[PDB]
Amino acid sequence: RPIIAFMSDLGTTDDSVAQCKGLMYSICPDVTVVDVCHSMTPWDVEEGARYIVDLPRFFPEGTVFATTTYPATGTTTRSVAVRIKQAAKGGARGQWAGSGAGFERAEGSYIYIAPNNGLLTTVLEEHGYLEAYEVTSPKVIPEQPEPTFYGREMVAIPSAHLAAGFPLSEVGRPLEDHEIVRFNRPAVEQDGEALVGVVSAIDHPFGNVWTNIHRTDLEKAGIGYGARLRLTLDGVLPFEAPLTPTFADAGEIGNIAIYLNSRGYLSIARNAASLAYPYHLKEGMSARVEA
Amino acid sequence: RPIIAFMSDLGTTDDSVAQCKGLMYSICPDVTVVDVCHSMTPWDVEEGARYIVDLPRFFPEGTVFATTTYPATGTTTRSVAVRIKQAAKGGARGQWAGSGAGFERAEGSYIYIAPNNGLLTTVLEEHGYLEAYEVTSPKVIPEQPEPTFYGREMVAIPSAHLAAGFPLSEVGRPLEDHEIVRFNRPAVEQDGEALVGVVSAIDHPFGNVWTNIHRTDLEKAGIGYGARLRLTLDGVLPFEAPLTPTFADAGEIGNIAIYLNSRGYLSIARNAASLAYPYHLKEGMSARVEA
Amino acid sequence: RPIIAFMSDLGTTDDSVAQCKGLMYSICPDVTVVDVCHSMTPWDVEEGARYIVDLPRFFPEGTVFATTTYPATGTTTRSVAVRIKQAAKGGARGQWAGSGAGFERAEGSYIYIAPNNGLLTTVLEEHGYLEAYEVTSPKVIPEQPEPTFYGREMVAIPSAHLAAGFPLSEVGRPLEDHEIVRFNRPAVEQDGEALVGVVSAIDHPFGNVWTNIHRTDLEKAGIGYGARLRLTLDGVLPFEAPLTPTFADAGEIGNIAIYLNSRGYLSIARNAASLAYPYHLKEGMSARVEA
Amino acid sequence: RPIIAFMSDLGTTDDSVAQCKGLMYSICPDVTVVDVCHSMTPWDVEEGARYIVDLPRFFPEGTVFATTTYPATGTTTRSVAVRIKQAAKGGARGQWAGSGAGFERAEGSYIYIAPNNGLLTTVLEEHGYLEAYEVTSPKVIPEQPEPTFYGREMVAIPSAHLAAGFPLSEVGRPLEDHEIVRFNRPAVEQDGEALVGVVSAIDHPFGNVWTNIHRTDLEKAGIGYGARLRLTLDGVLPFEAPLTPTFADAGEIGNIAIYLNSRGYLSIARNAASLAYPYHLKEGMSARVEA
Amino acid sequence: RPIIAFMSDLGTTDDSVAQCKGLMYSICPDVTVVDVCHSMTPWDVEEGARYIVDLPRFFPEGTVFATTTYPATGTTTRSVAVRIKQAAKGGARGQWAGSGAGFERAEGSYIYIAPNNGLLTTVLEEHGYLEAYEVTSPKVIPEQPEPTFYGREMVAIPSAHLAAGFPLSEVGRPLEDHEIVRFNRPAVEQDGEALVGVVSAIDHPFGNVWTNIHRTDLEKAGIGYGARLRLTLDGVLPFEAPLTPTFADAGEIGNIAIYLNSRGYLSIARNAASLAYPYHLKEGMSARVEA
Amino acid sequence: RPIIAFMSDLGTTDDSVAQCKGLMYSICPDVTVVDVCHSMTPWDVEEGARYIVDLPRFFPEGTVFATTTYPATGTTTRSVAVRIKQAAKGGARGQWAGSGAGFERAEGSYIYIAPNNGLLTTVLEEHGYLEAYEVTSPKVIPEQPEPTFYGREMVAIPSAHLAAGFPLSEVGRPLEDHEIVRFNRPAVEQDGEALVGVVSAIDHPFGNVWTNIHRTDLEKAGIGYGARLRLTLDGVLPFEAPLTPTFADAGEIGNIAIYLNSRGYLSIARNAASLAYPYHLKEGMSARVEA
Ligand SMILES: Nc1ncnc2c1ncn2[C@@H]1O[C@H](CSCC[C@H](N)C(=O)O)[C@@H](O)[C@H]1O
Ligand SMILES: Nc1ncnc2c1ncn2[C@@H]1O[C@H](CSCC[C@H](N)C(=O)O)[C@@H](O)[C@H]1O
Ligand SMILES: Nc1ncnc2c1ncn2[C@@H]1O[C@H](CSCC[C@H](N)C(=O)O)[C@@H](O)[C@H]1O
Ligand SMILES: Nc1ncnc2c1ncn2[C@@H]1O[C@H](CSCC[C@H](N)C(=O)O)[C@@H](O)[C@H]1O
Ligand SMILES: Nc1ncnc2c1ncn2[C@@H]1O[C@H](CSCC[C@H](N)C(=O)O)[C@@H](O)[C@H]1O
Ligand SMILES: Nc1ncnc2c1ncn2[C@@H]1O[C@H](CSCC[C@H](N)C(=O)O)[C@@H](O)[C@H]1O
Ligand SMILES: [Cl-]
Ligand SMILES: [Cl-]
Ligand SMILES: [Cl-]
Ligand SMILES: [Cl-]
Ligand SMILES: [Cl-]
Ligand SMILES: [Cl-]
Repeated sequence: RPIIAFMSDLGTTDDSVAQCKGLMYSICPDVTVVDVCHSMTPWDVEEGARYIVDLPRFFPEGTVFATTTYPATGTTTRSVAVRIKQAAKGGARGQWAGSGAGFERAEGSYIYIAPNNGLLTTVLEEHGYLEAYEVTSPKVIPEQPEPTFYGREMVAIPSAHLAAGFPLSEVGRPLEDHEIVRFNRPAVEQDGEALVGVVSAIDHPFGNVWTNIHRTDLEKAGIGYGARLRLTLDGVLPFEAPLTPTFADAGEIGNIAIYLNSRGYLSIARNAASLAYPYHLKEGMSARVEA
Repeated sequence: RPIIAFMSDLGTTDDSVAQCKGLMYSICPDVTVVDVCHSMTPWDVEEGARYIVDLPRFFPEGTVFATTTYPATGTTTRSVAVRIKQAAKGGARGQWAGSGAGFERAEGSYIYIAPNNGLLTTVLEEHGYLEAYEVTSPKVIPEQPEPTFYGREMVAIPSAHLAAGFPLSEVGRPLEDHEIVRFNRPAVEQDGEALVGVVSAIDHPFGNVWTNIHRTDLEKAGIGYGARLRLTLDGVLPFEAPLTPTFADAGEIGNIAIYLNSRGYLSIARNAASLAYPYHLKEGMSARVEA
Repeated sequence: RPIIAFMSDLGTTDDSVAQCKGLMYSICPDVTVVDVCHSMTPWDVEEGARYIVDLPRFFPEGTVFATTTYPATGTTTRSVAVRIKQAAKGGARGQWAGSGAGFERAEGSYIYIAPNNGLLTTVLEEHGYLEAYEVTSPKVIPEQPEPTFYGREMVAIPSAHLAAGFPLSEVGRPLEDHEIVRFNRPAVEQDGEALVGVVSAIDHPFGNVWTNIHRTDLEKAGIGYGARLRLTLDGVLPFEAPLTPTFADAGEIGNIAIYLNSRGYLSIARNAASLAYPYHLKEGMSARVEA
Repeated sequence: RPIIAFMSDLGTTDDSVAQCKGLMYSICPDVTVVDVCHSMTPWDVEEGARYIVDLPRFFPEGTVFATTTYPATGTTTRSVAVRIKQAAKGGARGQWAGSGAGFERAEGSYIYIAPNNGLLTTVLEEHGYLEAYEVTSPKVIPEQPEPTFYGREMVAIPSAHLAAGFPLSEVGRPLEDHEIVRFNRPAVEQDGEALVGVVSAIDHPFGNVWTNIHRTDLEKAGIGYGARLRLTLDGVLPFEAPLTPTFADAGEIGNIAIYLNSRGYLSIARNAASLAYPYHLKEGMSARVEA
Repeated sequence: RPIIAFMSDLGTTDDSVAQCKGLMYSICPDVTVVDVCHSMTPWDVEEGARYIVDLPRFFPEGTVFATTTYPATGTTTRSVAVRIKQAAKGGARGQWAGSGAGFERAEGSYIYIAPNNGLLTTVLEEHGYLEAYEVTSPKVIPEQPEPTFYGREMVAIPSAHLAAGFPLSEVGRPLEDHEIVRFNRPAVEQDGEALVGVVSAIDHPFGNVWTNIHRTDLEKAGIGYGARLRLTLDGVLPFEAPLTPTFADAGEIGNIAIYLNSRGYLSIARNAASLAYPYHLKEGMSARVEA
Repeated sequence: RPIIAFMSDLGTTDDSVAQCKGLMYSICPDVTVVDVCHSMTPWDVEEGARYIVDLPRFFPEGTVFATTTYPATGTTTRSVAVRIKQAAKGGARGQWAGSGAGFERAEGSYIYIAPNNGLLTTVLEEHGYLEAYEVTSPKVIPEQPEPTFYGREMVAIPSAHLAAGFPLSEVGRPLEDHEIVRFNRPAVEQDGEALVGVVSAIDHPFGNVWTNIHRTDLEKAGIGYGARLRLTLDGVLPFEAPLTPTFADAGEIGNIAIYLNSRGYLSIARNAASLAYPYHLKEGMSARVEA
């Protein structure tokens, strides 16, 4: 019945993740552990945030997201555990996921547990929350935690207790909003009639280029499907294509497609060929779009 | 009880596969999702085929194979769902898998669902099929599918409905045989008394070299275990060894072994050393064998 | 209820692991298969040992560890199956895992099954064993095993029978202690007042450097937290820092931390930066430590 | 007084070039040997052509160009020695080289000696010739030439005899025009109003991109300095800039400059930054230019 | 008789340097052109400066140094031509070069010609100068210079006229000191009793590490040969060795040597092994030394 | 008239070689300095030897070879200066170099000067010598030599004095034969009727493979041009071809050629393609040949 969806910076080249899973099954025998991914750049909370923010609408209600990169491991820091508000629609269009008209998710139906280091910034921003607690109770964490392995001690373990029905409000004291650490998200800037952002990610394993320019930013400027766009990357690359729903709309294999990715963001690719890999395009390069 | 075995080109560097799994558990609460792999070269249907064709005899009857690389995502194309006929023996010798005499599998016991883009070419060729349907019903796919994520929309989602016991014949109309896209498989050619093929794969993580020269191709030349072979790769690097059951039969560590791999194909390796990696041997290089 | 924790050298780039899993579910329908890792350097039994030795205390009692690199596959060799004695405490300090005071594990609670090639060397050394058997019974292995895939035939399959409650003592004859293959572990030497060992692993994905110098080796040399250490790597590159519990104790980002890792061994890192990657530090480099 | 300007595919990692030089000084004691370069891709006659075609106007009259890549070494092939007609103006503008108004060179003032394999194709095309001879006389080549080192035997040695005043007409028989091997040069095509060519070279060590679109091809298309151009590379990567004389005209460091190189061809660069290296741009990529 | 020593950023993979040499021989037939090197990082004036500052004492009086990296090519900028004052002693000890007691060089005996872009900063600092002129006369430069090739037009050509005895004072107007562009050289800082500098260069092809901490800096602190030093690179590498004259003084092959290089600067190496290459040490890393 | 041929481990990435040249022109104004190469692996005397042993027959009588890799720089070691006996024929066939019947060189006509560290081992072995002296006289070396630059101090400088006619016997005391350091050359072994040696070099820039199996080794096995050979590299990659004079005799581009290189040694290549580079073949790999 209960699900823990687990996202960490632990990698998959040793037994580290398996140690966390052993403890999850120990504490909540009937649990199903779903790997989110374990491949994020260590300590890059903005990147980790990207792998967890879009999750809730896909999962059954009552799912617990155990999400961690813990560079402050072994310090007096304690994890935060939050019940989110809106499961939140998503995608290029903003919809429920699933067959038919999709699976509508109730509010207050998902818990995230993470270091209190900004990792949940965009989860809180995009979903809101109903309650948040500091994770301190020796009922849900070790009395003597391993200094270097707080993702296990302070996330995996308590997540399993939560999955098992340990009451959220009993993990430790309520946290005020200002006590929840946030990172600052770079805003999309208007520059004349151009929108100015960045490449937010290279979409592996395809080598598509994702930007932080959202559907809603495009709406502000009236850019809908069909608009001929100039999208300039790294300052010197004035790509030109219409905004289309998908890759194949570019026609011939190799042709430039400018589209909305499954996360709702303006993106650029080649049709059934890699854009980013041959030219070594990178996250953090500038991205400007104009009609 | 139900199992979905999931093979995609999504990778494991973000939450993409986790989103599919979330929907799979949502639709079919009792399901077990088994990762086949998510590492294939995007949009290489021939390679994808290799990862799925050998699967049925290993899995419990009733298993659904959700298999996808979807470069035509967001177009009017629709997936194909097929009930295969013969589970099919396999391996170096052609046998059932498992302990004792192996686990014999009843016919008609497995469903594959895939883009209709040739991905199932070798599944159909080696297993046959009993029935095939176009996947169109809004009961099993989204009414408004995400343009760029058809592996989720048109494979993961309906696969979970099938695992959940949604009648196969209700997914959409029956497809005639000519409506199922196939790729052309390069044939092994006889060239005097040499068999001429190709390196089909580098067997990672070992760096063994796999060819498309099947056991049946060797029997047809009368080549059995013990035959001294000259196996020439890339037209220029030749090798000489007896055909042996396994690596250790080569003797000293590092010695050349020519063998039949666990999928029934002529292969070449060094004994407990890598052959491919030091010499940068690659898929697609010619492979010629002669007694 | 039953759990198989699976560690192999099979990788995750083809369907090899999924084939084993299919058979595991076939044999033991209610089993949960947990991936330990599949990324070990092929045939490196010392490295594989490291990924399995610390597992038992994390898992529910009754867990079966299926652990394999099988370079002698297809030969007359047979696997060994052992019931270990002590679950064994671990970590920087030596404790039970889990919330509160941790979860104590009963003796005799875990089975390992592996090639008899030394892979279990440190498992047996650190946990002891109560019983050990050669795996030969056609009830738990194939009568005609695939020559190249003994990890599946002789580890995965029988592990699933064991998980299903097949009596351990029925897998084949008892093995005497001398019949269980061991590798020799390089000892830490005292050299004057310095301890001399090796880099045992680069801790991915962080680039931390792990040595084979154990807490107890430090204890014997009169070294505890707070001791200023000089640690020399590769007989060239020197570092100096106090022994501290964790990374952040080093102060500024990028500063050297010398610490005890979660496995109980002397290690060195940069605080929230990679030590090993910029300097290309490697497994097998010498490591010398002095107060 | 006498000069040999030496261009080979011999490299500079062994004594090969020094062996040729030793013989040059032996034969013509007062000679000055000038290295052109020795780094060309072996056997690439088109690339070797580029390193020699622009030389004559820079050198004193009477200079001998010894130019060689000799993949047909050790065969019945013999070198060609030609006296060119026009020294030929060059550069972005088409002028004589040197201080003041430049140094005009008399017609018939330079000899090239090379394998008869097409290496001199553009030399003959851009300079014309007055006379051409097969190099066969044992007075200027070895009676027993080294099979693998014809660049030394059939170019370096005879070039030194020529520099020493050995009569050109005495090296062997006159060659007719059809007996002089030519490669085919890919033409620049007009495609609507766009010029379509290729990247002819990456200009090391800067990473500037050179095309085969000549000043005169631009002239015919109505394009002069100041014209805003769109230049597309590899059919994917677009750049836009005015045609300017030099790099600094682009303004800020890193800005795109589109210009005429010192050989007279349309080129593109970043101002005091590398264009080609970060994007891995390559020789042979398509290059399309439009006003 | 006359010598031009030529240092540029032109590389040795095309005919660019040979074009400059052709013109040098054209203008000054009896000249000897000596390659300094052509491998510097383009536009890195600090690096170019390093390859030219130590030259004068090695060369016959009357030598002309033609030294160029010209990113401002094709602009209104003009080269500077300077007669230096002190030829200047050098080396670990500060001496004349040559056999016996060395070759004492007269003052005012060397000319450098370069872009006026800071390239001569350390030449002027270490040698002083007696006169400096802007290079503008059409007698020594082209009336219509190639826009992209000012190293040839504005350095190679005029250098050859100077070698031929064209009067220095006739190249153009005298320049005031403030009109000669300088870069700022990073000072060695005292930090307690440590000297703090940088790695100024990796010494290829050996991989020795050179710092900007000079013999004279070492004298200020009393550090002479025999002093046990701690030299910390990149902030975290506290190397320890005595200051010794040479590599072999470190004893065993591979041992750390801290020494004075042939340019007079504090350096660190391994004895007959590479220090920098295995650990990827780099120019610009911090370098701290203390007794 | 005088020539110095200069082979060092100094590289061409800084002004090091230029400093030596400056001193050479200072000491011997009329000299011509010919670069042999400066690219050898530092401190690899065996490799250095390869670049110098074949030189004499190519150069005018009276030529001085200044040859250095000086890992013992700054120690009490002193260079050796030798007058060699036989200039020595060479090549695939063993002949004089040059046009016509070649240039016969008188005995005693060449001097080498080198560190006394084995660098001249093969020079002495293949040419013999008439006289050898330790280089100690302050007339030909510095009274206070630079500790780290002995190739300049103890080779370049005295070589220029010798070129200038300083009497060889006046450089210091005569050395007895046992005082001249030699390295041990690995012998070609006979192994049944196979000849067993080593890959001595990858022939750059082509990627041909050179062995230490000499023509004389082949004659001793009766192997002449036309013999079908099996040549096995690295113990595992074998090749089959007739021994032919040159590359083109292999026929089609890419075909394997086995030949005698221009230095008289058994070699293997592809015809106008690289053999070594795609397969990463390396110096030091075993090389076995059999008829
Ligand atoms: N160098 C470093 N500096 C700061 N935090 C680090 C670190 N290396 C790892 N961490 C943190 O420590 C945790 C993993 S250490 C635990 C896993 C490890 N493979 C083991 O077996 O012990 C993660 O939360 C990670 O972000
Ligand atoms: N450039 C491209 N051209 C054609 N198909 C592409 C493509 N890039 C991805 N795809 C297809 O689109 C699907 C993945 S898009 C979904 C995964 C992505 N990481 C995300 O989060 O949105 C796969 O079926 C893939 O084969
Ligand atoms: N070159 C080699 N020498 C010795 N053993 C090898 C080997 N390559 C693989 N093996 C062993 O054979 C087993 C894996 S072969 C089975 C997996 C393979 N990808 C397949 O589908 O056939 C492993 O136990 C491995 O260690
Ligand atoms: N693999 C190959 N196929 C065809 N020609 C080749 C070749 N390798 C080298 N050559 C040709 O042979 C000549 C050089 S071989 C002479 C130089 C060599 N380093 C030596 O010392 O022997 C060149 O003209 C080159 O183009
Ligand atoms: N991208 C760039 N931006 C600014 N200056 C550049 C540049 N590329 C080269 N240069 C400058 O231009 C000069 C070389 S261009 C001349 C050589 C070139 N290989 C040719 O044949 O035309 C040098 O002075 C160099 O520093
Ligand atoms: N780490 C090291 N150990 C032993 N010898 C070394 C060495 N590094 C350089 N050498 C030797 O020292 C000489 C070069 S030092 C002189 C060149 C240097 N680029 C400079 O400008 O000072 C060569 O003889 C070389 O072989
Ligand atoms: Cl963690
Ligand atoms: Cl998909
Ligand atoms: Cl296996
Ligand atoms: Cl040649
Ligand atoms: Cl220039
Ligand atoms: Cl030297």
